[PDB]
Amino acid sequence: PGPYGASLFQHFLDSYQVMFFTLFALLAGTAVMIIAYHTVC
Amino acid sequence: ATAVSRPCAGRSRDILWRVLGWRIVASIVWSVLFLPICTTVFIIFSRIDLFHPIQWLSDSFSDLYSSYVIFYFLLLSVVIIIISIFNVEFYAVVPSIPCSRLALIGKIIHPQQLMHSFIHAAMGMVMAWCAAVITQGQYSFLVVPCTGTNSFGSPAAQTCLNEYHLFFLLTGAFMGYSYSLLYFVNNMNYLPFPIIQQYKFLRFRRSLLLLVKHSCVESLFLVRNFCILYYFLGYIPKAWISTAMNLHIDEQVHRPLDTVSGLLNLSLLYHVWLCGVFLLTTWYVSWILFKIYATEAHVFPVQPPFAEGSDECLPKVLNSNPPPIIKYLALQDLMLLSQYSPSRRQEVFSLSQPGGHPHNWTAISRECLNLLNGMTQKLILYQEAAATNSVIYSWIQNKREQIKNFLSKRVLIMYFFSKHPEASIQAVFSDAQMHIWALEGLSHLVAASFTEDRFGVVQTTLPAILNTLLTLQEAVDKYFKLPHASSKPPRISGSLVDTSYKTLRFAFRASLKTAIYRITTTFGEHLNAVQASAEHQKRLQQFLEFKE
Amino acid sequence: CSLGLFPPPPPRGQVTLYEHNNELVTGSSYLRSEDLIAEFAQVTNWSSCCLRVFAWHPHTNKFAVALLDDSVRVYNASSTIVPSLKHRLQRNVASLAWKPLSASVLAVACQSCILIWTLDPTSLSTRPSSGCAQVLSHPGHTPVTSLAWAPSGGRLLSASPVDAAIRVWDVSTETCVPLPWFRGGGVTNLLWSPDGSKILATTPSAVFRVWEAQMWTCERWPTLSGRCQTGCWSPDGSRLLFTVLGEPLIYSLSFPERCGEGKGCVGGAKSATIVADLSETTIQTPDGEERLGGEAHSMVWDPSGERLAVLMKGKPRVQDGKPVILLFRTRNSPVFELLPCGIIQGEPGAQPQLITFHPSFNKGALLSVGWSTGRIAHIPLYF
Repeated sequence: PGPYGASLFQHFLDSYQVMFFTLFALLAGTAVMIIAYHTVC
Repeated sequence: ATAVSRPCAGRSRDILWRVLGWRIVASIVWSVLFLPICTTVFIIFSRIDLFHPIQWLSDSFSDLYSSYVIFYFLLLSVVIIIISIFNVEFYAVVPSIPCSRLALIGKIIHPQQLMHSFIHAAMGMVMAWCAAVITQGQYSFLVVPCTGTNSFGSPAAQTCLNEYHLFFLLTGAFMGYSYSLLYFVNNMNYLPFPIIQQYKFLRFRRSLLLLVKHSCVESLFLVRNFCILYYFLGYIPKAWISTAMNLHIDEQVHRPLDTVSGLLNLSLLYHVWLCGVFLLTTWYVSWILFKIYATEAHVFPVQPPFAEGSDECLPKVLNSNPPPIIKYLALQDLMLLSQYSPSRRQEVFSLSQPGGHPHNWTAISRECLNLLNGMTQKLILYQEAAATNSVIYSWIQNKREQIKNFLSKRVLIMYFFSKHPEASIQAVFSDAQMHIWALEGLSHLVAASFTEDRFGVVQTTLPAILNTLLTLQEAVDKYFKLPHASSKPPRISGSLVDTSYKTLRFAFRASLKTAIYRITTTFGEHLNAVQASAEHQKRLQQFLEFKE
Repeated sequence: CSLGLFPPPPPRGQVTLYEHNNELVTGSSYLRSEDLIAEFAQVTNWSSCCLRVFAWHPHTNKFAVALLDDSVRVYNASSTIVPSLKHRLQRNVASLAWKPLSASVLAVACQSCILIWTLDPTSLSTRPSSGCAQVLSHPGHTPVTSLAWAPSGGRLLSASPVDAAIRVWDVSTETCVPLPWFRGGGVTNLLWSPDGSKILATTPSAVFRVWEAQMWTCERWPTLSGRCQTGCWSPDGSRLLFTVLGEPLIYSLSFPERCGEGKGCVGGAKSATIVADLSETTIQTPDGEERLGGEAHSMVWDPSGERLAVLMKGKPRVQDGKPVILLFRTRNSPVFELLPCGIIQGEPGAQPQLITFHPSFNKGALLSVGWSTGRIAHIPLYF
């Protein structure tokens, strides 16, 4: 046990549902901020 | 069930995403792209030796490429993405000014602003955790093995609470809470558009030096205030966490931070201040980038290049009553096109086939006149409100008002309910920037039509324009005679937060006189043929003769 | 054009009264902060002249005059009452600028601040109160040498040779927006184009910078031998005249109109042009050889674009180093022309200290001349 090495890869498994939820929220975001597009730009 | 009947609440968001939001995504990407520059600088400042400067640099780079720093960097990037999303939920185009001290308290106690304060406190605790790990050493871990039990008797290696790591985490939570409180108190959620548009890199390179100076001073005040808070309350988290985890306390190796001679530890105070500088600087970089991208101009076509794009078009955008950031961007473009592009003025004066009607002008002028008359009535209703000085629901109202009229009679509570005159005056003009651009837009188009309007289209509405401008100038010059309606608010020069909204009422009175003077200087004596009221003609002569 | 194409100066003791039929009719009468203001003032001897600045109001027969005592006086053709402006911060006045689209607002450049005076246009008291004087200042922007309002009345600019950033002021919101560039010197003079789309900014160095009022972009002009001393825009904003200290040359630089979308670039032609020479010539007069030529210290164009007045300063081998006023006739279309008209001359022993045109004179043009005698003359040019 360090302070370190170990926060990388455990949290990547602990938080995987939040990582996918935030990825899908950013993809919905960016889609849901492109649709407001080809009739005001 | 029940996917039917709300299409307008798509299209309106489906006009906002177009525009404002590749601008959001670019702001988020740049906020993450500055994070390596903040973490490199944080590691270089936390590793300072003054005696071995070559090893200080060596070992700062040795940590930088370590797999453990590449993690906390990915975790910190998620924190900066979420803080950038919270700037996109909580923004305001009109400043939410509290007209009384009870309205300021009622703003802070609002459940969405409380939610923002809890989420920023959690993100401040996570960012301080990453930082306390990034600094290594005594700041490492919340739990540490007891460095004293040479007493042969059991081999369970005993666990102490790391009070320094607890002080780091709790400072991070207090800094995140304090940032959220300051965000709604200073109106940092306000988007003041710049009086001068400028390339993004110059606008940022100028603000960054002011920001790093502000973060350094604000971190020093937050650490000083937290040091006082911990001296009165630090025992409560300390005793709650030791009991909740059955952790011991090392009364032999470490002086407790409840004591003035532990809490004055200069190495702790330096690394905790530096953590607060990294926190405030990365969070304010996200806010400044968002504020730059969300107050960059936009250009709206006046005539549609293709029929399907025509929701796009400036005259339809204005009339649609769109989200206030779009209605502000459209009026900012109207104020830019009317000064700086003759071809886009000829798009406004053009007659739309087949029917020969000036639909572009008669949309733009009509909504500018709606806004100006809306401000005239908003001023009249405030002058009147300055000259005048089932049974359960009406029972609740009568009890609420009997309670007001008992609470107001108590000096200590009158001191909270009192309507600050300056704040109520600033609340009337809180949206006046929209009305300045409608006015500057229209009065430039009325100045240009004297050489560009081959159809006389603008001279058909000139009498109605002059009537609404003169009756608005009357409402402004009846209003500016009121007590405190003429006094200028005291300003601090070089603040990172802007205060333009406080003086904006003098800008509206100044722009209205220049807008009337512009029209009297382009039409001159031809205005003597204009049908208007005898008091309005008598004022129009005073703007020809230069008497105002 | 060249000085060898001018008609002779008027015979010694006559004064030029007016222009008529294109002829000039004559008759018998009508550093520290302070040395740094004297290096960059529009007045040929600012440190000894009684008169430090003159400025017409952009629409009315009203004018402002800065004096050696740091008074500003205001005169009006419809008032015998002359207001005397004196604030506690009013010291070493360098520039005056009236606000366009306003009867009542004057900006004043001082050693320590800018003063915006408000003057009640019907009730012109002899000494208005120190409350009628809004103070603007910024740490390091001192002394202020030049002031320039935008034609639309909503923005003011200020210059300081110490400060590597033009200061834009909104006088109504009381905001200050520096425009910092990356080395070169500070700012000496500032001139808007009449459209309000462009701004010339000069420096103490052999570089000037032109700016765009839409996107606040900057276009650099570094192939000069000396400093840009003075310049003037054409009435359409399509041409900029300028002169270089050490060169007897009037340059002209063109800017074609934005028949195209999508970029803030200031948009000048890749080269300037030489249009008039001011080299050291002789002219024959009834009084002998007169010698003419030197350096153009000030240039002012009429609102109509038909008359350019040039305040030349002789070298100390030519008329003892006296200043002289040249009058050119100008054309802006289809070609840019400078034709000679003649030489403007005053009281025997007076030297021209300042020149400027009237902005709203309904009978050709009207040239205000400030003389070393402390007299102001107003010379009409009838066309």
